[PDB]
Amino acid sequence: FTTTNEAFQKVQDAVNNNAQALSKLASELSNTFGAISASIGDIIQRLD
Amino acid sequence: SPLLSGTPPQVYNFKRLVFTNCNYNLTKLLSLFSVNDFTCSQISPAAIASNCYSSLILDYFSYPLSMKSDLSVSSAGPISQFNYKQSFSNPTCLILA
Amino acid sequence: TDTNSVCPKLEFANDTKIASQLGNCVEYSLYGVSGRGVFQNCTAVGVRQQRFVYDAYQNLVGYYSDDGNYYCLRACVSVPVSVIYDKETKTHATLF
Amino acid sequence: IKYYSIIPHSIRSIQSDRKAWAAFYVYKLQPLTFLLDFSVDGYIRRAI
Amino acid sequence: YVDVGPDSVKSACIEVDIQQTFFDKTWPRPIDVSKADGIIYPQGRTYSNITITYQGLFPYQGDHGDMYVYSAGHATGTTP
Repeated sequence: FTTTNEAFQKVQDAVNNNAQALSKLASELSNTFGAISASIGDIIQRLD
Repeated sequence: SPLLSGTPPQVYNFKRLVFTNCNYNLTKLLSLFSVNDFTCSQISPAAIASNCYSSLILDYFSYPLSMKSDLSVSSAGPISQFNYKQSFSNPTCLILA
Repeated sequence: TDTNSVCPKLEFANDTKIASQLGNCVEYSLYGVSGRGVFQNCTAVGVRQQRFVYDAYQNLVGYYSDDGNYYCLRACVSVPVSVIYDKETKTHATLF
Repeated sequence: IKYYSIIPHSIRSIQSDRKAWAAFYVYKLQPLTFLLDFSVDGYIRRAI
Repeated sequence: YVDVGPDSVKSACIEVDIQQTFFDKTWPRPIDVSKADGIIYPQGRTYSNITITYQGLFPYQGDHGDMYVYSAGHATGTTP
């Protein structure tokens, strides 16, 4: 088991793909879709 | 203190007070005067009392209650047209006291 | 866009302070930063002069209080809920 | 502010005793995207 | 209007001599991004143990810049 071994890299790649799917959801909540603030509560207090 | 001292200028000659980094208590200023009319655009009048902004601009002038309708962005009256204009893009709260 | 220098004057009697509220989900309004989070004590991290400490994702993770103790900040965590149901017996169970 | 100038300073030292003065370098600031590395102390040790 | 105190009593003022060639000495000091020369810290917030891309006013990498030197005035033993 080493970086050189192709099979070991494939096992790591499968773990990375699962991690990437989870990471996307967490990142999108931080992202703001055309709004003053990502937080729903922060927009409510500052807007009518 | 400048707002509470001396004679306020006319609407065309309105003085400008700009606050960038200070804690503000709008209610305390409102309590000293009596507010006959409170109107706000692009934000709630209640919301303006407790929210944070990069900068706050306050303009103080003597304006009579009788011509309040003339001083509006929607109004085409001369006082809004020539004497004073408030930028539409940034949220603006107008208070008559 | 990112900085709000002017903020409403607010007064803390004593109990409404970060100290003695550690480990409790609480609404925080420190120097114009408003959020709901759990406060903890962690070793001082980041520049002390800048009280707000942010992660790479721009989420507040640490704060420097007037008392001078650095405080770890985390969002309050929800309890996941799932239901086990059998149609034939009309019986239900809850896995938290 | 559209313009700036450097005001020359001369030290009226005795001819026998004089001190060399370090030169100061002025660099213009341009909007740029910089990769910044932050240490545990939080100071930016290196940038790209 | 703030007051800086009294203006100089003497209308006459000291003579100066302009010699750019004397100040024309080359000592190049290019900005190095590796040592983070001339980097303004984000005034909005502090970041710890993270690497991020930040947009801000920054000097060009490898910029020699403009060099200005200050020198002692001409003197004759007791009087400059």
